[PDB]
Amino acid sequence: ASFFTAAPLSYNTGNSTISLDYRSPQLRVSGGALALTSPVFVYQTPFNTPMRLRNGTYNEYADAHIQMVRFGTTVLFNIDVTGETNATGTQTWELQFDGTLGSCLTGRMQVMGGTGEELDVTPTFILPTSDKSVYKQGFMPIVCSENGEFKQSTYCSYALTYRLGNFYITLKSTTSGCKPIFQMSFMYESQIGIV
Amino acid sequence: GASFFTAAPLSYNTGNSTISLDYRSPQLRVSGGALALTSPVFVYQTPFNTPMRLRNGTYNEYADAHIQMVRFGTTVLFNIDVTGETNATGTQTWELQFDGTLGSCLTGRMQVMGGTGEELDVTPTFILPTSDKSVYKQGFMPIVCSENGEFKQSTYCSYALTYRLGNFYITLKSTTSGCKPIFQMSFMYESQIGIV
Amino acid sequence: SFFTAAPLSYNTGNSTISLDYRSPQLRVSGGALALTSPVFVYQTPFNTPMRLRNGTYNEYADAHIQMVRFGTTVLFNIDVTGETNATGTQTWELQFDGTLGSCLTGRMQVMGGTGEELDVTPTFILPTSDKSVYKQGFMPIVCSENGEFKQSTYCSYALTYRLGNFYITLKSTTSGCKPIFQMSFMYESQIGIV
Ligand SMILES: [Hg+2]
Ligand SMILES: [Hg+2]
Ligand SMILES: [Hg+2]
Repeated sequence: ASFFTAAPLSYNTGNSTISLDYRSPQLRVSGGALALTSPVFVYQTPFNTPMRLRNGTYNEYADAHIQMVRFGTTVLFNIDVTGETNATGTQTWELQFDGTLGSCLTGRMQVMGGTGEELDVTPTFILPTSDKSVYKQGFMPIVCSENGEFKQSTYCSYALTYRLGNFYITLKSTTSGCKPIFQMSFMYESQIGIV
Repeated sequence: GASFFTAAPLSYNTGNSTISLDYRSPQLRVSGGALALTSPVFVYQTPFNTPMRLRNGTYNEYADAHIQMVRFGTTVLFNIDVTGETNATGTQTWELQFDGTLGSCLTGRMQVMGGTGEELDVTPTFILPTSDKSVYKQGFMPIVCSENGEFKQSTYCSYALTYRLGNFYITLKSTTSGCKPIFQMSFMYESQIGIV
Repeated sequence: SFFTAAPLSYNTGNSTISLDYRSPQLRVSGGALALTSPVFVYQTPFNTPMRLRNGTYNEYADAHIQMVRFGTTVLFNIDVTGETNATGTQTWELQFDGTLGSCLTGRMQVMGGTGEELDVTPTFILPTSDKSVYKQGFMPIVCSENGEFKQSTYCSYALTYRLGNFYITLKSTTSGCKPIFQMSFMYESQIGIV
């Protein structure tokens, strides 16, 4: 009565209630707190902290920077591999995630905000299908290189699967004489909604 | 003065007795008196496990397509995951048709999906380039035809955005030779239509 | 003698009205509401491509450029289109201020989803505030013309600092085709939007 509300705040004299007006397609209320409808979350390898990946059961290794960007219900997966050995024929890199929480078991990953800071969010938003019966494989063209010099044009396979209640992303690069040094990216869908 | 206080981001001004929300204008804004984002993310996509059936020109070759169209800022990221059963030979033409005023996919069912998983009641105009119909964005993208998780071909896929008869078209021209049309591809384009 | 509807809350202990928000998605920044992971796009303006020169040659190209910040990731996308038929490798170079991020090569703007220009210093496009280690790489591309296939080939990218300025240097290798291609890559920005 003896105060007013500037938009987006509103007062209703009928029920004596102060409210926040918001556009529902962009923002929403979640357990009584304001949230976004389509927030951006990134589960990534930390700054300057690549993950060490093993080629199958061999004692061949590579350093990987990984970003997993959630927008809407899409996950954009991006990996920047860099091995020191000149590999074999096909090589198999495997990321393993907890099937309930999404936490990377293979190596250290963090939910990072735009502030730079680590967010206290369980990374379930990277999991496809809450039901563990997922299909999705595919190929992507890549370029093996070294010291900023072109080596090969070739391809990289990807596959998403569940085994023993754990989510796997399995990449199959096919080099021949070159080292496994390449960036690749793909998109997939997460049925798990962000609450 | 007042018999109450305001924690940030709420503020009280004792001069005009008014409660406000303080917000950073580059990130948030007010739109018809309601709070909104400056650069919201919207996705117009094929529904979960509900691919769209596309036909290759007038031929009896078909393909199932999952499609995502992600709006950030004024950029649209278009992603398609095709999978055909016939082995095509030569170039094949897949064509998506959208309403030129509303953006609604006429070719098959698509929905605006939020990050919650829920369908949003939003007209998909945010996927339209150039308000009113003189667009000429085309390009090529390299792809990999495959089958049963086994490598077939490295090849290319053309894309073109056009208007015809007040309708927005996205036309993809994959050039396989012996392989089935099975590939993911993605490109970015601009939408002049602001989300205001 | 008033109530608060969620997400507004009243605490009778300290007589204080608050906004409840989920901290992973929203936050307070100098007392104002903001996003945790806002989307910012530093781009060439609508219908305003940037004119790029191939080294010291009198060969030019028009480039549309988007630099999309999500979290701490920058997605870089360029759509080049030249009129000359180059032969051999060609070098396109984008130059940005190393402290502010402002494109020195040509006009770029922070554009919101509304279409409007945002008054934001484009520091969010800068990788590593003190030079460091990463981001040279290659990406496969397709040279074309008039919507007709020319070449499958490759494009190099490199992020470097020289004289306190951030450079993005693309090295397309055509051999008779015009330089007409889209390419995109991702990199990390240590500079937090705070
Ligand atoms: Hg690979
Ligand atoms: Hg195609
Ligand atoms: Hg290039």
